[PDB]
This record gives sequence, C-alpha cells and structure tokens, in this order.
Amino acid sequence: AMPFEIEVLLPGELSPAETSALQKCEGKIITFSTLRHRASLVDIALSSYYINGAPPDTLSLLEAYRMRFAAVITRVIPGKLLAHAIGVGTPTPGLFIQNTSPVDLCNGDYICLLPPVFGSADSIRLDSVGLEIVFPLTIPQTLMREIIAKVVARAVERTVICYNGRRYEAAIRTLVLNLMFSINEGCLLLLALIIYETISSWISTSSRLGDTLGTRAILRVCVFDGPSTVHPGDRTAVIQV
Amino acid sequence: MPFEIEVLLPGELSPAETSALQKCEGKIITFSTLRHRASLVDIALSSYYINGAPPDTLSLLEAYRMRFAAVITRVIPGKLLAHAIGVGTPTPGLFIQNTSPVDLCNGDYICLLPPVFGSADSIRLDSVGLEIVFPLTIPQTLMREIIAKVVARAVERTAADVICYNGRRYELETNLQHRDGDAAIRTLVLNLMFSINEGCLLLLALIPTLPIYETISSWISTSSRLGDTLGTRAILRVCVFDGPSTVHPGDRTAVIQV
Amino acid sequence: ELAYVRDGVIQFEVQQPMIARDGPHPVDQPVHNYMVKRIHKRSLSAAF
Amino acid sequence: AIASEALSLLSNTYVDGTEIDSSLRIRAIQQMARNLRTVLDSFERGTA
Amino acid sequence: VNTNCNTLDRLLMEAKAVASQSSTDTEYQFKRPPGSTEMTQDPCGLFQ
Repeated sequence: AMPFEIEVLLPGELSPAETSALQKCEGKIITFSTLRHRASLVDIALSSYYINGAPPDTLSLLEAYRMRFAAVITRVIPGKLLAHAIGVGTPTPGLFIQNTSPVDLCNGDYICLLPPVFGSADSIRLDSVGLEIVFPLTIPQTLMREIIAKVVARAVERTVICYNGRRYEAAIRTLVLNLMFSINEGCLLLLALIIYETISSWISTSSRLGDTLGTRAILRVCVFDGPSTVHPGDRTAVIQV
Repeated sequence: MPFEIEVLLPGELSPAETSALQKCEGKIITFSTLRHRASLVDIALSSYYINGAPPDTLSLLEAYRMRFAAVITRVIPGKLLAHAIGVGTPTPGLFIQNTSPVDLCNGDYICLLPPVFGSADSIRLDSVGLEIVFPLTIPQTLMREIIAKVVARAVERTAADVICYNGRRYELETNLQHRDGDAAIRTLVLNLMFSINEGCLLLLALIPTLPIYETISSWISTSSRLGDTLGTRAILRVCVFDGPSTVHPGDRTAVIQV
Repeated sequence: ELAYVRDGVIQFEVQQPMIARDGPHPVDQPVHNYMVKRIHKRSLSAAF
Repeated sequence: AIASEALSLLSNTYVDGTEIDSSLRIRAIQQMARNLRTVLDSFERGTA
Repeated sequence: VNTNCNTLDRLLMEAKAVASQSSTDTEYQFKRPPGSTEMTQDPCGLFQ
C-alpha cells in the first residue's frame, strides 16, 4: 500500500521567471501516457498528444484524457518536479487539488475533468524550447452534461452556467460531423423498423459516442478543519475515488 | 478488505486434472451469488442453465450483468481462491491473462463476452463430470462492434458475422434463438423512442445541407446506457509498468480495477 | 547397476534474475522453472 | 513365474564383495521369498 | 455412467450419501436448490 511517483526531467539555464512560474504552477491535474518513474517533460506537454499536424481537438482529446493516466502536482524542488500519480488505487495520501476552471465548486461533490473549449489562459508557453504543456479543467459531475450539451446546442444553430451562485458565461467544429445524424439515424430507423448491414453502423457508433459523454468522476473534495467553499485558484484537499 | 472466496475441490478426480487446469491460472469467472464458502458445481456450465434448457448466445449475455465477476489467481494444492473484484477494492492489482486473440495496449477497457472466435479451452471431468466454461477478455471498443452485428441477425430472427481488426477477420457463431430474445429486442424498442422529442423534427429541418437543447442533453445519457444492458460494462483497466508495451494473446497481463 | 531399472526423471531448478529497478510497483516475482527430463538407454555388444 | 530383467539377477550371481550390499538385494530377495513361501504354504493349505 | 464396463460390483459403492432430491423447508415439495448439502438416503431409485 505505497504511493506512486512521477519525476519530470527539466532542462537547464531557464529564465528566473518561468522557473518561478513552475513555482506558481502547483496543484493542477496532469494526464500521462504511461506510468513511468523515469519521465521526461515533453511527454506531458501538448506536443506528445494526438497531433496530426495540429494540437488535438476535444472530440478525441476527451477520449485521450479519459484513456490516459491522471496525477496531481505538489511542491517542486528547484531541481526536479514531484507529483503524485492517481488512477490506480494509491492509498490515503494528503492529496489536495488546484481547481483550474472558471466555474465554482462547493464541498461535497464529485470532480472530473473535460478538455478545454474556452481558451488556453493558464497553460505554460515555454517559448525557450518551443513546446507547450497543457492542462485540463475541473468541473463537478453534476454539470458534466450541462457543460457539454449547452455550448454545442449553440454550435448546432450556426451550421449562462449556474452553480453555487455565480451567473457566468475549432475543437467543436469536428465533433458535429458525427452527432447531427447520430439521432437523425434513430429518426430514420424508426421508419426502417416500422438491412443486415444497416444496423451495423448506428448501434456501434452511438455506443462509441455514448460511454464517453456520460463520464464518471475520479476525484471528490474533502475538508476537515477549513472552509466549505473553494474558489477557482485555491489549494484544498480531496480524496481519490 | 479483499473479500476472499474459497472454492475447495472434492478429491474424486485423479491428480492429473489439477495439472491439466494449472494452465488456467489467473482467469476470470462469474459467480451467481457471493459467499466465502462454495463448491465446484457452482460455476460449472450446468449452473449457468435456464429452465433446465441449454441457453443461447443471447440468454448468456443477460446472465453476466446480474452475476458478480471475480479474479482467480492461485490454485492452492488443496483448494481454490478468488479475489472478489466487482465491488470491493483490492489494493494489490490482480493478474489476468488474455485468452482472446486480440492485442492489448497500456490502458485498455476489458469486458466479458462469451467466446466467438471458434474455440476455447473449457475443461471437462470424468469422475464428477463438471464442465466449467470460460469467458474471454476483449476491449470494449471492438465489443460494441460485435454486439451490434449480432443483434443485426437477432432482429432478423423474429422478423423473417465477420468483423475486421488487427488486419485480422474473426467470425462469430449464433445459437438457436429463443422466442423471448422480446427482451433482447426490448432493450432498444424502448431506447429508440427516448432519442426523439419535439426537438428532433428540426434535426430533419436541416438535412439537405450536410426546445432543441432538451434533445441534446436527454439523448446523451441514453447513448451511454443503450449498450450497458444490451451488452455489459468494463470491470477493469489494463496498465503495465516496465514490461513489453504490447500484450499478445495467450499470455498474462497486468490490469487494475475501476 | 544400470540393468534392473525402467526409467528416471532427474529434474532440477534454476533461477530467474530480477534487476532491482527504481521506485516500486506490483510485479509479483516468478516462482521457479522446474523443467523435467527423460532418460533413454542405449547399448552395444561385440563378437568373438 | 519370475519376470525378465529381474529373473536375470537370480539366474546367476556375478557379484563378488558388493560395496552397497543393501540397495538391490533385499528388494529382490525378500520380494521373491514372500512368493517362494506362498507357493509352499499353498500346498500346506490346499489339503483343507 | 460411462464406466459400466470397468466395474464388476458397485452397488455397495454408490449407495451411502447421495445428495438430497427435494427441499426440506417449503410448505410444498419443491425441487432441490443448487445450494443444497443434505445427504438424504434413497433405496428407492436404487433397484427401481
């Protein structure tokens, strides 16, 4: 019952402000290709993702973020980076989180991730090496569907999100090439029922798209001696699973 | 607390059939109920029976969802053992082996499907006469392609089998059908309706070019549990640390419980 | 006396080294090899 | 009867001053004598 | 039983502790639940 560790390799002779930005960057969730104790940096950068000439859009970036391993970054020695690997059943750490999302969160709710569709505002641009390290968001699984469907209901017509009391308001243009007819096919198959290779598409493609947009939560918040509300940009404890 | 199951074996079978099943180490079974004391007939094929009648490929699917899955690891020279995997959280990751000829990657979503590639290694017995069947270990992604095209003939059954992957094409078989597999069709005759509402006629109002939001949320949850009953749900997840990066057929592997 | 004998299996065991790596993980070390071997008898005579 | 490749040991003795005198003599002599006396006690019995 | 030619007497081997044949609790005579352990005695289906 011992914890896992991942050690990131850092280059040398970096400017004394970006290396301070990694002192500003602790508590985010990082996604991992495979669990290895000898890990470089670029492997959790945007460049080691599904690039086919472009950074991967959320239509399959969500599939990657779910298929890939998770972790939480903690204090960083000026030499190396220490981060706790999560997603296996690592027992009872003092695990915290830094919420990286424009949404608000309360105490007592399940937390998951989603690929960004809004911007790239908090990621690190390492202009010295030419490599970008990106991170996901953190939303409750009360809104996993009420965050996805609400932005694309707008994106269907061209071709206010509420939680805790804060009335707040590219990678989508590929996703709608597999959904607009995903239900029109149910409309057609209602007439097609009242052929052996006509049921060969819909049942399988709908199910390839179904498990992935009904995701499950991997983190849940916990506080013993502290507040009961966490705002975007804090360091508060959670519990895995 | 890893809830352990003890399935000790009667001794009527000569010591040869213990080394004839010791090639079946680290393989999964599906228990009807759960208890730390059991017997060998409890998971023989004759226990998966229905009506006293031999089940089909379909009435063998709805059996899995109710019955609990467990991971056996070690044949004690006197008894057996299983790590109840469905509910409890075993901290030491249980080893399985991939009897299905399909290659695995680091981070797959394995499920339980009854054998279709042509043959398996289920063992018979000559003293007590117990036929213990095995399921197969396969990725979810290709399993969803399989069940579609098995129901594609299941809907032909009460009205009037080759899949490509790995550069390979593996056939599947379909037993004689039961006129109640009704329920095997009633998984989607209730699901196809809950995919269309008043916001799905406009989904025909923009067809020649390629109150609506409620159809863009309600359908999403439907799509996840359309096959959760029509099939089953991945119980585990694969991960390797410093082995070879590719898992071949006929060999062990390292997985984790979801 | 290799005459009042039928067969024998003299089976031995070897090791399987394990290069101790960095920070731990579940690997579940192998147990043994235990290969078994068969014995075959030949013979030769003379003429005088 | 006495079996071949074991009748050959009692058909003649070519040993002289054997070093391991207990390996292959008593499992032959006692095993054959518990029979050589059963055939004799068979005559003692068949009279009844 | 496929060993019908390998025995010369088995009736005294097969009639000690056969399992139950019906439920021992129900207000009726239900079938034997597969989670049964009662070794009832049956001379009836012995000779038919």
